[PDB]
Amino acid sequence: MIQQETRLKVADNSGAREVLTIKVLGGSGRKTANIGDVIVCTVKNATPGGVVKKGDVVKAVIVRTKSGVRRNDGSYIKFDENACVIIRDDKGPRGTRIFGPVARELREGNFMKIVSLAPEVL
Amino acid sequence: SRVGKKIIDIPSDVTVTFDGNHVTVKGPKGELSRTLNERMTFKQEENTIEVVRPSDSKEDRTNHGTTRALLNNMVQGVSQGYVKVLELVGVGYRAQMQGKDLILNVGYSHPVEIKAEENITFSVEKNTVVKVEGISKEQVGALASNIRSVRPPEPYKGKGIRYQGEYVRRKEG
Amino acid sequence: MKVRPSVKPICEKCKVIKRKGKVMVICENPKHKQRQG
Amino acid sequence: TKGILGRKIGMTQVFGENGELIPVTVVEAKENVVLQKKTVEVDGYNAIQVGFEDKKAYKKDAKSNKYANKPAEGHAKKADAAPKRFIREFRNVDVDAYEVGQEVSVDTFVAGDVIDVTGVSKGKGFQGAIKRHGQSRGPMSHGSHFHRAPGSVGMASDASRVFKGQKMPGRMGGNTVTVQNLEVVQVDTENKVILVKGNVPGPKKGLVEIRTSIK
RNA sequence: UUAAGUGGAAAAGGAUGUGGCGUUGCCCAGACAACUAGGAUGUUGGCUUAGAAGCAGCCAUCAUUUAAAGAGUGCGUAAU
RNA sequence: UUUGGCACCUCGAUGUCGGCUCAUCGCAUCCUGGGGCUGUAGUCGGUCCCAAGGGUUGGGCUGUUCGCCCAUUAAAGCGGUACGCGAGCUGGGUUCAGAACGUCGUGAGACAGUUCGGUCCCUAUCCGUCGUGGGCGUAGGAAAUUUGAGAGGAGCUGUCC
RNA sequence: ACGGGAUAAGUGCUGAAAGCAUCUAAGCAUGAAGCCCCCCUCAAGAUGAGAUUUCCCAACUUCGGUUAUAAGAUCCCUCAA
Repeated sequence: MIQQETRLKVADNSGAREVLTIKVLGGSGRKTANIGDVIVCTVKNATPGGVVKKGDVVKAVIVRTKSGVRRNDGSYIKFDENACVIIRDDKGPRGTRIFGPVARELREGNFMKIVSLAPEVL
Repeated sequence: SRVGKKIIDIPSDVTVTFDGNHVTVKGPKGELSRTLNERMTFKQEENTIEVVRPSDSKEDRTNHGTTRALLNNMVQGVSQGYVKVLELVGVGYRAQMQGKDLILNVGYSHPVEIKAEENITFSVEKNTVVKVEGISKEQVGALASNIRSVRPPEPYKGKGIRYQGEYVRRKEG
Repeated sequence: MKVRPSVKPICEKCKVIKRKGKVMVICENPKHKQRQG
Repeated sequence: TKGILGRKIGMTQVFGENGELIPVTVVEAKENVVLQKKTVEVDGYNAIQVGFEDKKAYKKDAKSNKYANKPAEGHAKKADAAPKRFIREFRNVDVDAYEVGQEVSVDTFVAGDVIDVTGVSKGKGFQGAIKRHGQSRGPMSHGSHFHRAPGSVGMASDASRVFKGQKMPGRMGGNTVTVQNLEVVQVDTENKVILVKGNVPGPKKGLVEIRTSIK
C-alpha cells in the first residue's frame, strides 16, 4: 500500500538507496499502489558514484511490500519492509544485481529480467 | 402538370385494377398495390390510364405529376421490371452469392452478409460487378444505395463500391 | 458543410434550393456546399 | 424462471478447481410448495405463489404467528398443504410447468446457473450523513467546530428553500436489494441447501428469494 | 392574406414562398427545359510566354466546311 | 459573468474576501459519442455542425481571488445560483484600540506603502427538508398475496491480445 | 460499455411543383453516450382510493339500537434478525 510521500529502500545496484514516491500512475484518482505497480519517484539518498544521482526523477517498480498480496488460492504473502527497483521505461532495470527476495506476481507484468536476476522468488 | 398532360399511360399486356383509395397492378410479375391519392382521379378508356387533377391548385398540380410518374413506374416495373448495376473497384475486394443472400469481403475483420428481399434478384458477373433486378424502382435503388454505403469510393485511389457510370473526383494527396 | 447567415452562389453551377425550411446551395464540388444558419 | 425461497444460514468458504478459494453463502431451501397459480384471465398476470416454511395448525387462544389463522389455513387447504410462514410470488417462471400442491425442490437449480438474490438489508437505525451517505468529515483540528454534521443544504434567497433529495440523516437499514449475477457452486439434496458464490443481503436466519437472472 | 403556432422577442444582410400593382419583352415563321446529331479549321497567326494548339500575360482577335460555330462560348489545362 | 454610469429597496444593521462541507442549473462542449469539409496518403491533426448523459487529479510557492511550476489524467471546460452556501465551519486576508520602518506634515497626526500582535453569539415558532408514527377514509368486517397511474436511482472510462 | 423503438446533425431512394434536375411538398429507409422502454427501488391518501385467494356472519331486530358476540386485533408479559 504505497501512496504519495512514502519512502522505499531500493533493491538494486543502480546507485540509489532511498527513494520517495511522487505519483501512482494508472488512472485519475489512483491513491495506492502495490506489488507489480509502477511509480515515479525521487532519489533522496544515493550512493557515491552510481548511475543515478540524488535529485533525479525516475520510474520504479514495487517489489516486496509490507502489506503484501492475496492470491486466488487464498494464500497470502507479506514482507517486513517496502522496496522498489528502478527501470528503463522498457520493464528492464538500470542495475544488474537485484537484492533480497521478490514476489511471484512480477511474472504477470513482464518483469522477467528482474525475476531472473533476483534471489528466491515467492 | 406538363408530365400529367402526358398521362395516357397505355399498358401493353398488363391489367390495371383500381379499388378506390388504392390501386393494384398485375402483369408478368404482378402484385403492385399502392394507396396513391384521393384528390386526383383516374380512368381507363380501353387500354390507357388517364389521371386528372381538380381545382388547378398548387398541391393538385404537384400531386398530378407525382401520381402519374408513380403509376407509370408501377406498370413499367410490372411489365419489364428494373435493374440497377454497380461494380467493386479495389484490390482484394470481392463479393459472391450465397443462394439468395450475398456475401462481401473488403478487408474488415469480418465479411458482410446482405440478406435479400422479395421481388429481388442479385447477379454476380465476375465477382467484381453486381446487378440487382426487381420490379420496384424505389426498392432496387434503396438496396443499391444500401450495399454501396458499406464501402463507398475512396477518393485518393478509388477503392470502394461504385455504380457502372459514376464519376469519382480523385485527389492526388 | 459551410454554415453562415449569408449563403450565395460562388460558381455558376452552384444552384440554390430549400430543404426542411432551410436555404442550401448545391454544387458539383462540395467546397461550395453551404446552408443558412 | 426457476425461482425458490430460502433462509440465510451463514458464510463459509470452499475450494474449487485448481485450488481456488471461493467465499460462499449457504442457504437453506426447504419444504417449498406451490399454493396458488395466478393467471391473466383471472388475476391479470401469470405467476405462481410459493410458500416456504411450515408452521403450526390453527389453535384456539393462540397469540403468536407460530400458529396459523383460519384464513391462512383455508388458503393452504386448497393445495393439500400445511400453512407457511413466508409467501411470495414469482412472475419469471412458465406457469404451465407447475402444479398446485407441487413441491419446489432445490434440484431445480444446478451448478453453473447464474442467479439473482433478493433480500432485506440488515438494519442499522438512525444514522448520520457520514455513514448513511459517503460524506466527508470536517477538520478535527485547526480550530474546527465542524466534524460530522452535514454542510450547507441550500444556496440562498434564490431558491429560499431546500430541494428534495438533500441527503440528511435518518434511518438506514432494512430495504430490499437485489444483487445480480451470482452463481451456484453446488447443491446438496440431503440437507436441502444451496451454496451461492459471494454474499447476499440480510441477517442470518433471514428470508432470501433466489431466481434466475435475465442477463 | 398568411401555413410560421407567424400571431405570442430585435438588426445589418441573405434567399426564395407566396399575393398585388404597373412597365417591358419572348411565340404556330411553334417559345422555356432536356435529348442526341456540329464543334471546327489556313491559325498561336504574332509578342510565340516552361512547350501551351480555349490559360507566363499582352492577344492582331482575319475568310469560313456552312441552313448554322468562335485567329475557340466553355470542361479544361504539366501541354493535349 | 468585468471595470463603470444612475442612486430605485435596505443605515430603529441586507455579514466583507478566500478556503472547507454540501450541492443545483445553463451550454457558448474539456473528455467520451455521431457527422461534413480539409492545403485529411496512413498515423494524425485543423475547422464547422449535432449533443449537456455521465465524468472532469494530487502536490510546491502563494492571504491571496489570479498566476507560475512539478507529476499524472480520457479530460484536467466556461459561467450562474446575495461575485451559491459563516442562525453549517474556519478567520489566513482588511480593519478597531498597541508598537515599528520609510515618506509626508511646524505639529497633533496621516499614507494605505510595508511589518509583529490582536474575543466570530443564538435552547428552531412557520414554510422547507430527511426519516418515523397516530386518526379517519376507500358501501359489510378481517388475514395474506399483488397490479402499477406515477416518482426516484443508475448512466463514466482505460490498457492489453 | 447490452438490446429495442422514435429522433437530431447528416447520408439517402423514389418524385413532382418547374417535360430536366432536386433527400421533400406527398411517400420509403438509415442514422448518436442524448428522449422513451429495458435494469433496481418506492408506490391505490392513484379521495380515480384498484385486483386475487381465504376466513367470519344475530337471539330480539325498520337486525337501525341493544346486551351480546364470531373471524380478527389489542392491553399485559418474555425477547431481538
